[PDB]
Amino acid sequence: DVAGLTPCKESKGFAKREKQEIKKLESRLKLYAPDSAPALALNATIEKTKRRFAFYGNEGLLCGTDGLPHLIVDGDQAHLGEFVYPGLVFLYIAGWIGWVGRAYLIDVRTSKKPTEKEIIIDVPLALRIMSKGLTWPVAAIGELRSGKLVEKSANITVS
Amino acid sequence: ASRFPKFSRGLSQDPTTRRIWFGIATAHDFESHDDMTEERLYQKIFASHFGQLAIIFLWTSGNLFHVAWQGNFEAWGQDPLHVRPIAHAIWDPHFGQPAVEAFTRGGASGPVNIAYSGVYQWWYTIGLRTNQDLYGGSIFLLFVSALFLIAGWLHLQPKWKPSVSWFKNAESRLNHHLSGLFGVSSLAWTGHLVHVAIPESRGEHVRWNNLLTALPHPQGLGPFFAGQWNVYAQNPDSNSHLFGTSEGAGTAILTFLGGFHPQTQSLWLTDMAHHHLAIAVIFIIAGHMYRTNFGIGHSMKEILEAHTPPGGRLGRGHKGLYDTINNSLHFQLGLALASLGVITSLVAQHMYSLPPYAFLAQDFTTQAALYTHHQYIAGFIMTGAFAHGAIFFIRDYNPEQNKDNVLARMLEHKEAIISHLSWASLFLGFHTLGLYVHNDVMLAFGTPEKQILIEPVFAQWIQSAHGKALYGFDVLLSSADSPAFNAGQTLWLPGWLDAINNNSNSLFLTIGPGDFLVHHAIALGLHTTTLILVKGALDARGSKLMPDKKEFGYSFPCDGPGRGGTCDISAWDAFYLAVFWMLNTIGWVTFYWHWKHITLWQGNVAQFNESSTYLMGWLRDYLWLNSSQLINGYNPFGMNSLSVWAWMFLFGHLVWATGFMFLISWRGYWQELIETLAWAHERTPLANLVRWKDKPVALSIVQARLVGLAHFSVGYIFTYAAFLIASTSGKFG
Amino acid sequence: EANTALTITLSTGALLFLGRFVFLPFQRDNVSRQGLPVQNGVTHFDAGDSRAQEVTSFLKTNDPAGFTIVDVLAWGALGHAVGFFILATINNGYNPQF
Amino acid sequence: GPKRGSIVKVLRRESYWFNDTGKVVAVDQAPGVRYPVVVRFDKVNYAGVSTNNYSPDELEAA
Amino acid sequence: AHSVKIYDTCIGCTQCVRACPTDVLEMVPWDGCKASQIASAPRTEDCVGCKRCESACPTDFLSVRVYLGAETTRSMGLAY
Amino acid sequence: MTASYLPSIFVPLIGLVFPAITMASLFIYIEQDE
Amino acid sequence: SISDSQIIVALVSAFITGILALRLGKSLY
Amino acid sequence: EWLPGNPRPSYLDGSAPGDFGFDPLGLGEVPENLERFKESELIHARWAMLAVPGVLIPEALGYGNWVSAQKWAATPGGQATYLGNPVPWGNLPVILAIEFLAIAFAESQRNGEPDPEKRKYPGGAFDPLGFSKGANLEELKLKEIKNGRLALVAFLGFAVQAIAYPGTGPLENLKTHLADPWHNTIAHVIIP
Ligand SMILES: CCCCCCCCCCCCCCCCCC(=O)OC[C@H](CO[C@@H]1O[C@H](CO[C@H]2O[C@H](CO)[C@H](O)[C@H](O)[C@H]2O)[C@H](O)[C@H](O)[C@H]1O)OC(=O)CCCCCCCCCCCCCCCCC
Ligand code: CLA
Ligand code: CLA
Ligand SMILES: CC1=C(/C=C/C(C)=C/C=C/C(C)=C/C=C/C=C(C)/C=C/C=C(C)/C=C/C2=C(C)CCCC2(C)C)C(C)(C)CCC1
Ligand SMILES: CC1=C(/C=C/C(C)=C/C=C/C(C)=C/C=C/C=C(C)/C=C/C=C(C)/C=C/C2=C(C)CCCC2(C)C)C(C)(C)CCC1
Ligand SMILES: CC1=C(C/C=C(\C)CCC[C@H](C)CCC[C@H](C)CCCC(C)C)C(=O)c2ccccc2C1=O
Repeated sequence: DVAGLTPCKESKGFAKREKQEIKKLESRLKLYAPDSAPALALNATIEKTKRRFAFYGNEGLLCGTDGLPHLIVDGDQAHLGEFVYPGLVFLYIAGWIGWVGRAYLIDVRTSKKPTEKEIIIDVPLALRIMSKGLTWPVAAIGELRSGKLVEKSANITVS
Repeated sequence: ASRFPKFSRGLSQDPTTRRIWFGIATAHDFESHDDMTEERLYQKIFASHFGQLAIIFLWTSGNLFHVAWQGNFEAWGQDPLHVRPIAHAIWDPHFGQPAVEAFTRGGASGPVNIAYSGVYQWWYTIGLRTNQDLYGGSIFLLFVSALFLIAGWLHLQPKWKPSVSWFKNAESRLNHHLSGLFGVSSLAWTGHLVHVAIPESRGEHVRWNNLLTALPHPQGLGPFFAGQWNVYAQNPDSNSHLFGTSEGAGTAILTFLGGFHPQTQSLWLTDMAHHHLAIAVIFIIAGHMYRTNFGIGHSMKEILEAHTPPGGRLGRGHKGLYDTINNSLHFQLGLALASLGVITSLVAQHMYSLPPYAFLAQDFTTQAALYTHHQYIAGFIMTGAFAHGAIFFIRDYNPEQNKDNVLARMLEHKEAIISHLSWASLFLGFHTLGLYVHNDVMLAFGTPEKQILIEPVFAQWIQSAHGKALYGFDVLLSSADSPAFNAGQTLWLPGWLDAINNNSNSLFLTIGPGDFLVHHAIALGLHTTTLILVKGALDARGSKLMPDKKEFGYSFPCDGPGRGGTCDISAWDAFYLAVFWMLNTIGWVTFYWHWKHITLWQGNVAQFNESSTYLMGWLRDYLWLNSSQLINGYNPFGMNSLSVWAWMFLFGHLVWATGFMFLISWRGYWQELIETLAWAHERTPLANLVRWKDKPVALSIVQARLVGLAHFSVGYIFTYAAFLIASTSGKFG
Repeated sequence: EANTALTITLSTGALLFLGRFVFLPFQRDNVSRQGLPVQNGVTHFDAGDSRAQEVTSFLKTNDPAGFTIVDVLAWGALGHAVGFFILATINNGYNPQF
Repeated sequence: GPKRGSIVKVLRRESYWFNDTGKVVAVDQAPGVRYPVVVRFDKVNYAGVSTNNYSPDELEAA
Repeated sequence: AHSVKIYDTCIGCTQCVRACPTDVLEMVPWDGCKASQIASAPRTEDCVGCKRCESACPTDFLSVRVYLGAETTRSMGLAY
Repeated sequence: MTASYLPSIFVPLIGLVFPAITMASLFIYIEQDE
Repeated sequence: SISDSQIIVALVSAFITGILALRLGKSLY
Repeated sequence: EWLPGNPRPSYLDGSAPGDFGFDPLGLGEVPENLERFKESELIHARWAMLAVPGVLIPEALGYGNWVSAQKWAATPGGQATYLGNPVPWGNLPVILAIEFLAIAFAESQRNGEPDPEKRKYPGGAFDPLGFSKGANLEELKLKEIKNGRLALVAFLGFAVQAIAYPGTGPLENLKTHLADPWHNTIAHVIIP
């Protein structure tokens, strides 16, 4: 459809990309007995290959003129499962990491030896902050609105 | 002033050998000389400009003379597809008989070189058909170079020196440049294309002896002065026109056809004439803008001053930005270099898509050379622009006059700029490398269907908006109902849509997942290079590690080992670091272009379209595969025409590797070595009768960095020029 | 047929009307506002230039509104430009619409 | 100058601690001292020192 | 031939002159910091550019600054 | 090539003699104290 | 330059241009 | 008072006619900018007030479409008029000539005025009925502004409808509305 790519469950080049690999695996397989560890491993590999090729066609990815999936990172509603759906969860996880790290730094900074608490972590406080870091957007936006997110008296100097 | 450098005392009193080196280095820095004033400097710039023009024209005349004397231009004119253009002849007393038999190809009687500079097609297009014309051009260029030398000497005599206040007349200089040097020159070129080029393309000879006799249009100059201008676009040449003969040629001199000539696969001459006429009129009109001495015209200072938006969003606006650019030569040099380096990449990107010369795009080994040449020139120029911006900031910027204008607020928040450039470069590099390595692992484990292939939907949509009908987007120029389509339907789209929808030329080649990744690598390269250069130019006046850098100058080695270590801290060192990234970015771009076009010319575009999405494909299908005739240029079984390249190639490597010698090892080892070498020379008989004058010392620090960078760059350029010429011309696509 | 001697004279007359009558105070005030190109604080002539001198022998006029010869030249150039831009267009006939 | 144990913010443009805070130690009250105020910071500089002396007109924010 | 400079922030640490391996920097009476001492560079004709002086002054940025200038035999550190 | 005896006259006079004399002249100009 | 005298013309013109460049260089120094 | 209860900025104190306190973007923060903005708004309002009947009338009387009423170019001929009789002096070049010259003269006349009051409220030969002599005047300014802003919004609606529904005018859209109010509405171009 879009970008001149056909869906993968109709691509006549995907069939070859499957059957050639299957036949290679079977050529490897025919060097043992059907009741030996190499044969079991190879049959498992073949079943995994079939299960993989019978999922891309059902998902809705568009293959190319060479029989290979192509990702439409465009915003297309028929393809949200390629970029934006995993991208949102990644952004969630990364904001989580950053927010809990920032909060740990903020809390440690007001102590006796803050430099000591950075080579020797204090696991109770760090764990508390990691736990509380689940609702980080509702906290980051709240700190932005309340004017608590940024400083103004930065210590940069240039003569 | 009593020794080799007479423009400096510090180098004169230098007993060491360094006096020689730093005499050749600081030979063109007229500003930092002894007893320099603002009126000797400008006149020296003027005379050096005249000398440079003389050298350029002498080079061009030499090219003309050597193609006329030893070349086979006349033979090439009548068969531009089954003959090779000869650059010049070779006379090497070290040659052997097989080398003479190998390099005697073409039509020449001895051994010769083959011109990969594309001058043959250029000269043939503009209407040169005989060695006599080339010789006439050569002698005329000798004459004009002699005239430029005469003027350069003249304007240094005391009676005729211009004053420093004459140079700073920016209004009149810009007025005259814009009007004359651009518009009148384009008008003269239009006249030549109309009189000599287009008729010689139609078939009829037109030279000086019959200029006033043969008119370029059956009804010349009548319709022009009567406003009936369409008469000059009545009947153009058809698809059956043979370039050179009159077999199916029209009589129109100006038109707008678009697309390529079906035979030569290049743009229409009448189109170039019309374009030059249009831009000539545009430039002539745009000339009369600034007040010279006639009452009307602008004051280019009050224009700058008048553009402070109310609300203080960017401070005092452009108030004061006139004096800085006028008095400081480095500001003008940086602006000139940047604006020149953008268009010297524009020409590279355009000349391959729309070949402007007859029978170009069929010399598969010439277009590659032209593109690579111009892109490397553009890279060096873009680096020089930032270098001179940094020099301006160091030695020409006055923080009191530039009080709160935009130029001061750029220094006011430079940390944010450097931080965001850092973030962009890190993001691009992380993700590009991640995707490339993921595809590499996926291809390594025998499962090519699990790699992240991303279709470049934005660029494909743009191409569809230009009239391409491969992706079926049908937007704004593939749509038959869009007003943009109906507007240009009568004028040029019949040719433009025809050329762009032919998948055999370089006009908007198709793109897939392999182009996406390379474009992102190019973005990463650009971003890192500008990051280095901008960091240098901004922290050239001072940083927290060294907040007096302006007092030490542009290039200084370091500030000692103290304070943790301040090696490699100057802004010249920022430029020296950025040169590497510039070379790397240009190498990526040229690799991409050359592989794409090799695969297009061979016939299997589906090898690049499928083996570039991973990184071993670049190393095996491009570098290792296309090197089979290069290294076989000579062997224990003989040698062939590529042998020279097979030498040069290896040569490159050597020089390149030698660069490392100057970049890894530093001075304190070599000086302690020279100190015992001198002992060994002094304490030997029969060899202490001789004696050195200049005390031998190791190269300086910045000098070592400079020599290392020069070796690295020369090797990088040579081992790729050799490869791109041998792998292509050895196969011709 | 597109006759010329009347269309370009009408264009030149229209733009000369516009220059002499309706835009002359605007033009004069805008010229006086940004008077002379200035380098380092003083004009080119006073900074020293035998060639940055205005030519009053060419500017001495007598029109009650101060319509010197260079104003006539400029407004007539614009008039000829618009006149030929009109002339070249009405000779083809097209349909470049929605 | 300022009081002992007072938290002042620096204004010396070529200082590592520019726009940073520090507590005074002991300001010398001699007649001809050019930089009597002594302030110690909780972050060393590139050289490793944390104490430095300024003039009273060169640093004050409270 | 390098140019040494001593700005009026020296607290009289005397380390600059202790570190310089050429007998270039010397102490001088100058009231104003604590002990009426200051540095002084009378013998700049012998400085090689060692920058051991700058690596010792525990001042905010620095109080003794070396600027590398014209090169000679003494400043190049040559023995041949 | 019309002459064909000039390349045997010039490259020996431009790759051997020209550097041989200009290097000597420049060495005399460099190693002099005036 | 398919002729013979034309090479001599080119040579003498190059020599004149060389003398001009020599004078210019002397003036620049 | 565009938001009951909300305060006003330091420059929107409600003295001016038609002033309610609408400035969320903070455009009139600068005095001379506000002084120019008031006159520009008055000019736009008067032009839109003139334009609205000029589009609503000829579609029902002269049978135009206000976008085909300008289509007669690029094709020699056209130049329809009120009864439909062709205007013989309506050739595009010689009509654009005077359309340029007259408006240029009028604007270059209006531009020459130092008084802002006389700038946005000229009077004299522009009030040849004594409507603003000494009677209720601020009320007249308020009526003028309240009609002008409505006319501006109406013309913006004109220009967006003529684009969403090509080849038609803003009067057949009323008949489309009253043909099925619950199916023919903006929810078609917004939500396709
Ligand atoms: C086109 C080439 C044509 C053919 C050329 C072939 C000729 C062979 C080359 C000769 C090179 C000589 C050796 C290298 C130069 C010596 C290095 C050096 O002393 O280096 C140091 C120099 C001199 O330093 C100067 O040193 C000065 C020292 O001051 C001296 O000078 C002052 C006045 O000058 C005072 O007198 C002072 O007292 C006295 O001490 C100051 O420090 C100045 O600030 C400082 O600029 O530094 C500078 O700025 C560097 C100046 C050069 C900058 C150019 C760098 C460009 C590099 C681009 C990369 C090359 C890539 C090649 C690509 C090719 C692809 C095929
Ligand atoms: C810059 C232009 C240029 C260049 C690079 C060359 C290059 C070459 N020429 Mg040549 N030539 C030129 C212009 C040029 N020519 C012109 C204008 C003429 C007409 C007078 C000739 C006439 C000529 C003859 C007759 C012969 C050559 C030959 C050669 C080859 C051997 C070198 C030699 O003997 O030169 C000798 C050069 C001359 C006798 C004249 C020099 C021409 C101009 C004045 C030099 C340009 C100055 C230059 C720009 C400054 C360089 C600065 C640089 C050092 C930094 C070599 C490929 C020989 C050949 O074919 O061997 C195979 C040979 O026999 N040339
Ligand atoms: C009509 C009047 C006129 C003209 C023609 C010129 C022309 C020139 N002036 Mg000049 N000047 C003038 C009036 C004029 N000036 C006045 C009134 C003043 C007084 C202020 C000056 C003051 C002045 C100074 C102070 C300097 C000059 C310089 C120059 C030269 C610029 C270098 C050059 O040749 O670039 C050539 C550039 C072009 C031809 C433009 C090409 C357009 C772009 C950049 C390239 C596009 C190329 C095209 C796409 C493809 C062509 C390539 C082909 C192989 C296919 C040039 C010869 C400089 C110079 O050379 O010093 C001697 C210089 O330093 N001028
Ligand atoms: C540091 C410094 C400097 C330097 C800087 C630089 C060197 C810069 C560069 C920069 C650059 C080099 C930039 C560039 C830019 C570009 C651009 C900005 C572009 C744009 C474009 C456009 C706008 C386009 C558009 C379009 C399209 C897209 C399509 C269609 C057509 C058109 C045209 C519409 C100086 C000396 C100044 C000063 C001092 C300091
Ligand atoms: C005395 C008097 C008078 C009269 C006046 C007159 C009569 C005037 C006229 C005027 C005129 C009668 C003017 C004219 C002018 C012209 C001009 C100034 C021209 C120019 C042109 C141009 C510049 C062109 C250009 C071009 C070319 C060349 C080519 C093509 C393109 C173009 C077109 C662009 C009166 C009655 C009022 C009043 C009383 C007194
Ligand atoms: C080898 C080396 C030396 C010693 C190298 C010397 C002394 C250079 C001299 C080499 C010979 C004598 C000259 C070579 C000639 C060239 C082929 C061209 C000369 C220059 C032209 C202008 C003629 C250093 O001094 C040094 C300093 C800092 C970092 C790295 C190094 C380094 O690697």
